[PDB]
Amino acid sequence: EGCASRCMKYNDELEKCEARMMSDCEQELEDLLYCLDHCHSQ
Amino acid sequence: SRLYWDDLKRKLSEKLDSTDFTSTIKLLNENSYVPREAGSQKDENLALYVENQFREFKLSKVWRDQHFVKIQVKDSAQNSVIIVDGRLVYLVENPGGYVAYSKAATVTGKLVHANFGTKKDFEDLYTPVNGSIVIVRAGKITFAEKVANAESLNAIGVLIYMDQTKFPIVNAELSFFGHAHLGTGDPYTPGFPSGLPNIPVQTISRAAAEKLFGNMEGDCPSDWKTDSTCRMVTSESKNVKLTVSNVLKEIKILNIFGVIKGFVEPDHYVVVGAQRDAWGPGAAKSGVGTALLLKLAQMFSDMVLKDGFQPSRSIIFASWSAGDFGSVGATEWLEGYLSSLHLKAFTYINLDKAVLGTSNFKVSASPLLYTLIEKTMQNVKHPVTGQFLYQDSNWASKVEKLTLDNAAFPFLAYSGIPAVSFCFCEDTDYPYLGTTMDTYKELIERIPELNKVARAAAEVAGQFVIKLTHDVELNLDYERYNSQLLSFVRDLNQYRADIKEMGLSLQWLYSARGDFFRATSRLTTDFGNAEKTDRFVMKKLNDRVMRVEYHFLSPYVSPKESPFRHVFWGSGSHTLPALLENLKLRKGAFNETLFRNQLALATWTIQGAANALSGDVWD
Ligand SMILES: *[C@@H]1O[C@H](CO)[C@@H](O)[C@H](O)[C@H]1NC(C)=O
Ligand SMILES: *[C@@H]1O[C@H](CO)[C@@H](O)[C@H](O)[C@H]1NC(C)=O
Repeated sequence: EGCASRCMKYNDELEKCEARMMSDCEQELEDLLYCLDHCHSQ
Repeated sequence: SRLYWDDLKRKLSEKLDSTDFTSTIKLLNENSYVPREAGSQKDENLALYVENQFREFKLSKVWRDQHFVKIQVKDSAQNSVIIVDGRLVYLVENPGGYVAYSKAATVTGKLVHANFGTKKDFEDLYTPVNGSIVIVRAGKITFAEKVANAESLNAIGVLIYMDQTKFPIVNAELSFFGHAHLGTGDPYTPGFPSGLPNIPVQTISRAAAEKLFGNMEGDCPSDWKTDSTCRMVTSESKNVKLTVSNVLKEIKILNIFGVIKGFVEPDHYVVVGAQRDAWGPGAAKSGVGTALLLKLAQMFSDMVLKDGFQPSRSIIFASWSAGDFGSVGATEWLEGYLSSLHLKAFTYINLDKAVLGTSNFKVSASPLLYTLIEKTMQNVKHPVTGQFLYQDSNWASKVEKLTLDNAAFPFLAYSGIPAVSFCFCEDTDYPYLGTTMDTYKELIERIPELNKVARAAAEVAGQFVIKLTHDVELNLDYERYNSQLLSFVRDLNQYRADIKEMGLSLQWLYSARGDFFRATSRLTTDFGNAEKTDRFVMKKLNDRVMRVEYHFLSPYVSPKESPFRHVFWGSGSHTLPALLENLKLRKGAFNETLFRNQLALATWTIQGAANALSGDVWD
């Protein structure tokens, strides 16, 4: 699996939170970013 | 026997072990090839030498690419720096070097020190620089940026020198060269038979600077960490007169090319390049790169003809001229293939200044190349310690972006081709760059294991090439842009309240980020599922990956007005950092009209990059 699939759950949580927030998502972003930056595809 | 990565890696390493890089560097310091300013007889002699070597190596094809370009050079009248004390006037120096693209002019006024000439350096001075000449230290930023920063504050000229603390050179009288174009390529020549300075700018020796400081008052701040002789402002009784008379001259430059054709997809290429020209002897500046280029071409050609290496894609070796003037030779080549080069060349590897020391290994690149760099670091040893280069798993979050003086910059920011530059270096700058002391003698004295360090720089570049050309798949890491986009959205998200106040919403930018995310995932899945032996499936997928970098070039600006169109790595009001720099002002230097357009155009560019990652229209 690539990094985007490994980190997909965190992307979904961010989008779900952005969607709530438009009717602060800083943690949901920090989590995704962490997962992306620590993922090594190879 | 079909060769696999392990076999190729071990073959390269074998060939490198017997390679003599220092003999070639030394040959390029012989009298027939120094000095070698662009368009000179000696530059040309070296070009034709490189050409004939490429032929000797039996490359698939070898060719010349010529351009006529206008450079600036010294006039027959000497440039000068003079102290005016009226009742007396005396010469400080007739400098041996110059700064190309200086305005030709004579100015007189106060002299004011501005440290390195950064924007913050100027902000912290107690003396307004308007209507004054400014003196700055070389370093930290380019000459072009120093001049632009001074001009922005209405300075009337700029002097540039090398202080002993940052540039510990025994000879205080040493001259030096650079250029002050805030761009690349030839800024002059119209489209029938621009980042230029409107003030004079001139390099002076340390000795000259010290004579100036003897006419100046005020200690320099200790946090500048410069010499004790440095002073801040001319005395009231004294002014400085700078006279620059540089002239334009048309020259013919030759870029020399050689290719090893790919066995499967010869129409796609990795391009490996090095600057050939230099003011003065240019050992570190041009010699080392050119030596690397020669040895890499020879070794790869031998691997193909003798050892069974069958690269799927082509490998192009490029010896550029007029690099010293702002990557002019390389830029002119790029410009000939506006809009289409990214469909052919999929990566650029710069070899310039790859060996400046031993302590550190540094790399700057498009994020598309980060996985390739990481895997390469895992497989190359440091040339002094013996440790593998990969000793920081968080390296990629620390990389600095390519700068305007690096020949890899226009490939990425203008042409949309993923590019990489790397070096073994120190924390300190190499002191002799741009001087007559940039010789093989000085280089070998500072780095007595120059041959082993050059071997390591060759191994890095060689491994990049093999990885990029061996398999049916392209080793380009498009998913690395998910982190880059997310990081931007994080920076933008600090101004959420400003954005609400203006009646705007980030929904469509968020949504475009998510679209790119899912679109990279889908492309990765498709690679995973593809029949790797089907040359037709793989060519289609790889063609897609080759367009990823290009789709981050803004389609909304002219490359004649803003050549550096890449929204991450480029320059001007269409970049993502520029959007943040404007929005930062709202706490009327802030322009709301500009910001609205910037948000719209960024969002359209990111969304269009996501859509472009889909295969067919019905997907
Ligand atoms: C710099 O600008 C100030 C303020 O406008 C002006 O009074 C002064 O004469 C200028 N200095 C010089 C040296 O031109
Ligand atoms: C603000 O930006 C708009 C659009 O680029 C431009 O037309 C206008 O001149 C700018 N205003 C100022 C004061 O710079």
